[PDB]
Amino acid sequence: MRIYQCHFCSSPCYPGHGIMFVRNDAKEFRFCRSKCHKAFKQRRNPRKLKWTKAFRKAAGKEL
Amino acid sequence: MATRTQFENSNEIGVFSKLTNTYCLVAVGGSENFYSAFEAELGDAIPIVHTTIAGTRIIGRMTAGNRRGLLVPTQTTDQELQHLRNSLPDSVKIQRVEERLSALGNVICCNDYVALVHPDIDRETEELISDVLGVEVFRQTISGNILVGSYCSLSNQGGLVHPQTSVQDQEELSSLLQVPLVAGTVNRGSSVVGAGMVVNDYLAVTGLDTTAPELSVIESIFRL
Amino acid sequence: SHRKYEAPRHGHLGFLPRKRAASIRARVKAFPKDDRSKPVALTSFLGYKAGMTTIVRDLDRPGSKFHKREVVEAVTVVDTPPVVVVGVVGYVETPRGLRSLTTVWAEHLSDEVKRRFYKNWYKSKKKAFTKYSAKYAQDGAGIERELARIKKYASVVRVLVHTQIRKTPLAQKKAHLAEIQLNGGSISEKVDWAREHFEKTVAVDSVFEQNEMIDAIAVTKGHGFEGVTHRWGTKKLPRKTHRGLRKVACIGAWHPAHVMWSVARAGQRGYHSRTSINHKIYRVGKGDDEANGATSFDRTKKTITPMGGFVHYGEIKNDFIMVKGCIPGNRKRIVTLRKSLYTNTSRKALEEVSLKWIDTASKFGKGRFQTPAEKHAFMGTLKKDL
Amino acid sequence: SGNGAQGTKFRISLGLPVGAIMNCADNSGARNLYIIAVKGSGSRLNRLPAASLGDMVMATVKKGKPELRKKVMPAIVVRQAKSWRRRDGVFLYFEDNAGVIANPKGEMKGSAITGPVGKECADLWPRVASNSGVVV
Amino acid sequence: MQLSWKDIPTVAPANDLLDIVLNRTQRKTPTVIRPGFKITRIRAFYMRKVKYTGEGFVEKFEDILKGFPNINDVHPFHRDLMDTLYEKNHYKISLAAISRAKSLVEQVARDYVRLLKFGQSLFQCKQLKRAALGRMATIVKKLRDPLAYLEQVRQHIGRLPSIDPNTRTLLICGYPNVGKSSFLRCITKSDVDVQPYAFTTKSLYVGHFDYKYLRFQAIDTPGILDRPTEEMNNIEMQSIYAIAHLRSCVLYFMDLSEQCGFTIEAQVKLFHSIKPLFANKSVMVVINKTDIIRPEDLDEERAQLLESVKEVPGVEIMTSSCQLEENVMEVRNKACEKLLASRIENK
Repeated sequence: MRIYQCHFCSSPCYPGHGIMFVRNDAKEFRFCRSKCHKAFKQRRNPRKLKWTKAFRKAAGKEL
Repeated sequence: MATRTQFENSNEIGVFSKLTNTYCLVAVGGSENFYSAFEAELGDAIPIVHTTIAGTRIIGRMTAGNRRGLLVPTQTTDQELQHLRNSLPDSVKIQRVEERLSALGNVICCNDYVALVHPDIDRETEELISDVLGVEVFRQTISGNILVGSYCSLSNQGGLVHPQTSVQDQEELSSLLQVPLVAGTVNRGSSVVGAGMVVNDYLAVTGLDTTAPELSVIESIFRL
Repeated sequence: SHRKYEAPRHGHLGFLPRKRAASIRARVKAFPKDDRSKPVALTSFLGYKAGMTTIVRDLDRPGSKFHKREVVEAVTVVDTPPVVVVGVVGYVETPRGLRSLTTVWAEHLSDEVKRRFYKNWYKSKKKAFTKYSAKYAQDGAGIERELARIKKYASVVRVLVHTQIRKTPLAQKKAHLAEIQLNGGSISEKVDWAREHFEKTVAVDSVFEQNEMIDAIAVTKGHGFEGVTHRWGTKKLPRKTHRGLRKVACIGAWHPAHVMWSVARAGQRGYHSRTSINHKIYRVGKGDDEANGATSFDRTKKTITPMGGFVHYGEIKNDFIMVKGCIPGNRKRIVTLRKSLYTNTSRKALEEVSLKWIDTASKFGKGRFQTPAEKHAFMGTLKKDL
Repeated sequence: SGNGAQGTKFRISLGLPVGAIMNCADNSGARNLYIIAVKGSGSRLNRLPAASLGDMVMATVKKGKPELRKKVMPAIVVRQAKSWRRRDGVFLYFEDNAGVIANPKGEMKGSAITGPVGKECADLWPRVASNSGVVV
Repeated sequence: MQLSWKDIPTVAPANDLLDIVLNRTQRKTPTVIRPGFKITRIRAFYMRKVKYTGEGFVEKFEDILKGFPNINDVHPFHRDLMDTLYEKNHYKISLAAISRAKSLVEQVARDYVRLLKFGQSLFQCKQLKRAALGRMATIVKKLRDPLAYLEQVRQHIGRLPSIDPNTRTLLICGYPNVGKSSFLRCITKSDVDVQPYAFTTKSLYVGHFDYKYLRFQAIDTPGILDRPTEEMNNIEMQSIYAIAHLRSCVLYFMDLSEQCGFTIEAQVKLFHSIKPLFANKSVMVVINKTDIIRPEDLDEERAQLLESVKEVPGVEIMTSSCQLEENVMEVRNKACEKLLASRIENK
């Protein structure tokens, strides 16, 4: 199957795994290691979170 | 003509099939009695593509489209998409649409000229629909329901809407869709005419439970 | 008085006694019926359980809401380097049951099996079989007389095989020896086969194939001394209760004035024998095949071993059987795969599978990557590295 | 399940034992549904019957129009929260427990369903399909 | 379209009922383990026996009362059909009998349980149960003859023709052997069915035909409406009257030929008697079987029907032979139209 990427981590999800909850928007977000989920629920800033793909982008961790 | 059938023991043909003037989509795991309902009167006329959408078999509610194009949810797998592109004629565009109001088939109601969309749809999406289907799009509600594709069966000949739709909306909708519209029911009392039957300019397939009066209105308004 | 509310017993009386098994090698209590019209072959195989992982394949079940959709499935993998043949043993039918009348051995015995016949290898003079081996010297005559006898008598022939444990990441050196009934036709043909295969080697593809239903015979994981609650799935008594609560409140009525055989009691748990059946072979691996864990749909050259390797096991560098689902026993245990005792028509058995994907990510954490190739790609260049 | 449920249903993790209250997600006037029974559930001493996605329950309305309160009626579970697992390998969950009031045959009392609806329920109860927006 | 009357279950006899109760009580007593005083335990057993005695009677009698719509409650067509078979007046006393019996058994059961519950004496407690059984035993036996009447009728009501008196029906009448049964089968699209009915010689043929997505029911009367109503017995006369509730339209077939074995004069008299009575329902008179028909009879027929002069239903006759299948569909449309197109506009 194709890989849905756990958005927060941005990691590719080898077709199964994780949970969805509804933003009550049109799309739903997929969650990896619960660590990923909890931080998300924590509503922490991906810009700050090292693990996040976002971290990479903003950090200099990159180009 | 107009025929009756069932997917298993379900009369909601519109849930498991999608019919246009240039193609027909049917759920992958149907029975011969179900498939025949189409094969018997479509013959080698138009492609009858078996398929799944996002892994499900409720392809009628999961998609929307007409002769020029077909809209499929984002979750449509690349395998299903490749299979569709290969089976359907080249003149039809297949586009993934990202909308979460409901299933595409409930949000969109169209023929080859006009399309009604869920009244809360965003502008970007409404333009995409008009673009891919090459049709005029209007946000509307049929008798108050926002799930237009679920309460309206439409062809280029006529249309059937929720039985409680006022005559005033019927008159206005007729003008808007450019076809005669009449409030009615399908499958013995169901007001979900959009999901209970599929129809195009030359054939209408509904459920075995559609009464005599209901089938009369169908072959009369869709001119079959 | 009379229960009050009826409920089913806790636990199955047909798996008593719940005591430790007499050996880590669970016994094959039965073999397939013999059809002496087919070629000669083994009917079981030895291997070692290594790990599990996940599979994706499309399903084929006309009528299911999952017909023609992908499913994801747990499977286990058992390390399976060729068994080596070293004896035949020949049984005869008596009014007191099956009794063996001879055993004929290969002339050369590997250190691996020899080690099995000993309790302290390092000290021993390793004399095992050193006089038997001589019986070959002479033209061959007494080994013929035996082989001959087996043919003359003998209702069933089994083969003594043993595993090539050294071809396995295990520490354990001492190999596993065991009897395997031969089912190809004709008692004579059987022993000929046996004789021809001494010292010679047999591989799983000669015994199992894709989509076959097979059984697993193995000793269950051990747990030591278990209370009644976990061992039998008795109700916890209430919080309020004095003098402990993972127990059975009533151990019996007043008569018969004896605790009875049918009530749950604290005691050993696990390390039991089990003959689990109907496990589908979803893959028959080849050790001399890069792209073991690769697929028709996958393609990427990679073997079944996970990143970091099978946790608590090691690598897999030989043929293996990939069985759908899960099997009795644990990582590292000798385990016997057996041909099925009946021809199952199931449809469920019969369905022919084709893997689309085999998971290959590290099982030592929440693995994100199949190959180290993929990992470098996603991650970038690191402070070690180039 | 049972009457009017065309289709079978693959087992899914039971989320809602008797006594549980889910959101009413239709426009019937009901604010919540209090589960008193699951249909087609079996028997084991001490076990609560418990529903899941697309199960038909028997409920009363704790909060809502008085013409709906003080009585028992059928409802159908449409969203879960206890995570369950589909045959494509996925463990998924909604943000709320919710179902919709319905008749023994399986017809919605209301005309809309507010929020999403899991496909396993949609697939099970056609009149629920009809009134659903975003499915899954 | 179905029978309300079918649903009542068959009543078991008194004999079956006597044995079952005691056996059940016997089963119950030894299984039970009474706790408490010795005297109390025995008393408890006897109480248990008495209560299964009550239980078994109450269950049978409730089955007669349930299942059954009450004879008054049903629509006038349906009331009638029951009335012929039992006799309604006999039926009203009989319903009450079931009710009375149920009340009495409950009353006696209560009486004995209390007395036993009250008593200390073992002999007395035993005797009391004995008495109760004796009393229960007499009651079922007395009622056996009403049980027998009820059981027999249940079967007869089940046989009744299941037809709807509300929706439009077409009625074929005429003397016997006129060719009404054949006319009906030709008229119906699907194959004809047979419905059993009391006090009809043949049974009835029932068929149905569609024009549009409207359904029209057809039944013929053979033996019931065909001959003088007065001449028939009180039960059969009542059966003829059930037809009144039932028909929305009446068609009168005449067979002029005397192949039916009856003259035209007789047929005109029967027709004339029925005709003013049903103003409310539409009439279409059809002179069918025209090909064979003789001119001598035609003169008599002409005098009632066509002539404005005395006795005339005011309808215009269609010549046809349905049997021959000439004009079969033409006659059929008109018959439905006369009552349908009317009734639509009317309401």
